[PDB]
Amino acid sequence: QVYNITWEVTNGDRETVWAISGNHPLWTWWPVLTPDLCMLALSGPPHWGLEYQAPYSSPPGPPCCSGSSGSSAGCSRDCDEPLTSLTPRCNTAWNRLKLDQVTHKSSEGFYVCPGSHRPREAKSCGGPDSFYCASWGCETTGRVYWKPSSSWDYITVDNNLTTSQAVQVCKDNKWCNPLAIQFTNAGKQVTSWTTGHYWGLRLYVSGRDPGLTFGIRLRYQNL
Amino acid sequence: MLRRKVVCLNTYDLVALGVGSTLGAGVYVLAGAVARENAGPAIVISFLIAALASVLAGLCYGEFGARVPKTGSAYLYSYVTVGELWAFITGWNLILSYIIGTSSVARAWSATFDELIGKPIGEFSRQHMALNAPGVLAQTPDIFAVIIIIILTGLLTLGVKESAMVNKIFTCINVLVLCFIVVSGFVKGSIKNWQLTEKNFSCNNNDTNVKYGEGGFMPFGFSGVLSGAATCFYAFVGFDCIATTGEEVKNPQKAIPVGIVASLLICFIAYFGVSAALTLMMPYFCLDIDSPLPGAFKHQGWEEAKYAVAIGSLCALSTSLLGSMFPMPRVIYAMAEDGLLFKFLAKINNRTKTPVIATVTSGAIAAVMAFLFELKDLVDLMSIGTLLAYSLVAACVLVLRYQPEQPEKFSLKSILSPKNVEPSKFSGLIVNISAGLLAALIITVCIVAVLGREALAEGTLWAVFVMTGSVLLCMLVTGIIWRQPESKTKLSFKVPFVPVLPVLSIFVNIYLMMQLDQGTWVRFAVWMLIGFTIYFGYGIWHSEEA
Ligand SMILES: *[C@@H]1O[C@H](CO[C@@H]2O[C@@H](C)[C@@H](O)[C@@H](O)[C@@H]2O)[C@@H](O[C@@H]2O[C@H](CO)[C@@H](O[C@@H]3O[C@H](CO)[C@@H](O)[C@H](O[C@H]4O[C@H](CO)[C@@H](O)[C@H](O)[C@@H]4O)[C@@H]3O)[C@H](O)[C@H]2NC(C)=O)[C@H](O)[C@H]1NC(C)=O
Ligand SMILES: CC(C)CCC[C@@H](C)[C@H]1CC[C@H]2[C@@H]3CC=C4C[C@@H](OC(=O)CCC(=O)O)CC[C@]4(C)[C@H]3CC[C@]12C
Ligand SMILES: CC(C)CCC[C@@H](C)[C@H]1CC[C@H]2[C@@H]3CC=C4C[C@@H](OC(=O)CCC(=O)O)CC[C@]4(C)[C@H]3CC[C@]12C
Ligand SMILES: *[C@@H]1O[C@H](CO)[C@@H](O[C@@H]2O[C@H](CO)[C@@H](O)[C@H](O)[C@H]2NC(C)=O)[C@H](O)[C@H]1NC(C)=O
Ligand SMILES: *[C@@H]1O[C@H](CO)[C@@H](O[C@@H]2O[C@H](CO)[C@@H](O)[C@H](O)[C@H]2NC(C)=O)[C@H](O)[C@H]1NC(C)=O
Ligand SMILES: N[C@@H](CCCC[NH3+])C(=O)O
Repeated sequence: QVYNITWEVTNGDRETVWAISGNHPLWTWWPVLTPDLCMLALSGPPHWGLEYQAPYSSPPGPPCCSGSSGSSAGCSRDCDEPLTSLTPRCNTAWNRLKLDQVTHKSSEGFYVCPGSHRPREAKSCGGPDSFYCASWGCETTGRVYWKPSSSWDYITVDNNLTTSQAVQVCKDNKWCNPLAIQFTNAGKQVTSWTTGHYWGLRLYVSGRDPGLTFGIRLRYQNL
Repeated sequence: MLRRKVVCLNTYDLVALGVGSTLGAGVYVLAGAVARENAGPAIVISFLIAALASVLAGLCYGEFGARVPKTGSAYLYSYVTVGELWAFITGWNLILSYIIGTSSVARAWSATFDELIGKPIGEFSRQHMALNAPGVLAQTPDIFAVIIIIILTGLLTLGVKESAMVNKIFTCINVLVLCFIVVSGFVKGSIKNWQLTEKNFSCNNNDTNVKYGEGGFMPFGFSGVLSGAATCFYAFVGFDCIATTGEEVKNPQKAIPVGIVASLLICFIAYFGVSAALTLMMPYFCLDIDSPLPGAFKHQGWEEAKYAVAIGSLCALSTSLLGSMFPMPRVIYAMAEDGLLFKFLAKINNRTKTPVIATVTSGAIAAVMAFLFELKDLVDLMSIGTLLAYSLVAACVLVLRYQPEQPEKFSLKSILSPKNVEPSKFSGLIVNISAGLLAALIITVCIVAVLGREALAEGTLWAVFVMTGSVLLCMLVTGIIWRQPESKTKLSFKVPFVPVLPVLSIFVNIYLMMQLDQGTWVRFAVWMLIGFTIYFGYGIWHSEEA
């Protein structure tokens, strides 16, 4: 029968950071989840600068002077200055510009590693501390030069908006790192979404490759 | 072109002169600008690098001045030791250094005085005279700086000399003010200003276009730290006054290097303390543009302290200013007396017994540069000129250490593994060629390390290959220079690691030069073109050695 279905994307702490809803039969609606990469980082690892921010919190950082709202007291010009010296993170609008640049550059990007649902072999990759992959070749999706793909992976993650689209949203001080997550044929067959599943998304940069843990789960209520 | 020429103050006095000249605009005005724009709290580190480079050059001078019995500027030593073209380049760079130092210190002092009295002079300048060229020329022409330079040039022409007593008194006042600044910063300032985050990225004033960086100790990254160090190298300039003055010294060749090193270390300590105080009392992005130290004191509630600083700065900026204005004509006169520059600059007035024409010309040029260009532009121009001069002197020391005592075909065995115990002409030629190749390779490394910095990070094959090959070949050439025997001629003072230390000094100086913006490089290129035009049109033919 038809239920009010809702797909929730949760941070590493399994707290709902994003959600979509609709009236559909169970296991028949598979929308393109579009959570922000920063929303996954809310109350996440300290690198992203949102370790103390609660889910659904407003984007931190002062507005860019180039934003649609125009100049204001305390507005930042970092959003126009070169981003080469900035760290890719979500604590400020210019840091979000740098994160978008890192996530869109061909030589860089992000790779997502399966977690609990992964097979025993993939279990060798590592635990959540390593974002479910401490060794190369453990990523099933994400935007990188080698373009990983797995038949048994439940989801595929990519950048929802291009750099040109994302820059303006960043300058507005809004969340501007959306991630398009699409359920795979294997994921659609899976009916354990109610329990929820977890992945680890790591940036492909020069260094530790900072990452976070996110999850997807399904709820349904009477229509 | 290569023609060479035939050639009491206590150590504490030399230290006082060096501290007086060195301390000034660099700490009282530029410290806040670097803290706000280039590096944040990491400005404390920016000075450190700029200090070490300043030390590396200074040590070379100790040897460079040790080779010439007659004390004087680096132009004197170069024209005695290496030749005529190199001496002209060094003297031209020193002339640029002195002129632009006069201009920049006059700017900083005029701005400080104008702010002290409520910025009426700057307001009048904006009201009645705007250059209208923000990109290149200054938005506000500093007429007061022109007046100051005119007054001081008039004083110098009429025979006013260096009052060592006044210099000592002003240096003592400035050092007391700097100590007060350090103590007030450590009392009122807090470490929290070095740990700012996006929660604190809000200057409660109504300013806009504020660069908040990443926050923390190093908001703008190590690239910003290096840019700040290149800018702060300006602050350590002026220690050359000890040798330049030419007044009799109790132990010239031994006191001069010791005095230079002591002055550099004292200035480094003062700059470190004052910059730490400035960045701890007030956020780096909150620092006042016009008056960083008085602004920080006002932020902490010690508003009246602006007067105390207003004294100390106006003292230091005075002693610093003369520190550039007194040597400024002398070098020209020397270059005019040796025939490299126009002979009319060497003319001495009967009434004053001073090079009136040279002083007037240098003062007019400095006044024009102050009228047209911003403080930071002049600072960077002087920094690039001074860095080139320092690198040239370091190369001079490196080359001369291996040359045989003055009055092509080669073999691999003699180059790699010479067996002569003392240098020969062949060894000197090998060392000269190695120095030229090493300078070219260091320039290549610095170019790749700055222009190709992202390319090196990106790991592109060409950039990494060029970097690795250039570094390995630099090491190889430095080794070739190592294998050659050093001249056994005794020297009063020597560079401890003359085959490595001068190379490191050259590398650091060139790298800092690369950090400067394109406008500074263009201005420096135009100045060098003018110098070469004068040399090859007039210098060669009218040289007294001809
Ligand atoms: C179909 O179901 C969805 C989702 O169901 C919700 O989650 C389930 C797990 C369960 O707990 C349900 O009980 C629960 O409703 C419904 O969409 C939610 O609707 C409620 C209100 O009915 C929203 O509650 C909040 O109410 C606040 C005022 O009291 C308001 O400020 C909130 O807005 C802010 O917060 C939300 C996220 O909570 C954010 O998206 C907004 O932009 C804003 O910041 C919010 O309105 C829930 O937020 C709704 N969404 C979710 C994921 O819970 C839907 O109404 C229902 N439809 C039908 C026809 O039944
Ligand atoms: C006075 C004697 C006893 C000691 C002399 C020591 C110097 C030769 C050392 C000390 C610190 C060194 C500097 C420390 C840091 C750097 C930055 C380095 O470049 C980077 O690391 C760039 C990184 C980036 O791209 O962000 C280039 C060399 C340099 C200038 C070093 C050059 C050599 C220096 C001046
Ligand atoms: C109506 C006009 C004249 C108002 C402008 C203010 C003047 C009274 C100022 C402008 C320049 C000032 C001079 C700038 C610098 C100095 C050098 C200073 O001495 C040193 O710095 C000594 C150090 C050394 O010799 O190295 C003594 C004051 C003096 C002459 C200042 C005296 C006061 C002057 C003339
Ligand atoms: C993510 O990508 C989707 C797909 O393009 C975006 O949805 C578009 O939104 C614009 C403006 O809202 C519409 O004009 C398009 O018709 C939409 N396309 C589709 C296929 O629906 C979406 O805006 C992007 N951002 C987020 C946060 O989802
Ligand atoms: C930067 O902002 C943070 C948070 O706004 C400040 O930290 C708080 O400061 C208040 C003082 O008003 C204290 O009562 C809180 O206990 C502090 N909390 C935390 C988590 O630090 C911080 O002091 C600010 N820093 C500066 C230099 O102003
Ligand atoms: N280093 C000097 C500037 C150049 C030399 C002036 N005597 C200062 O900080 O004031």
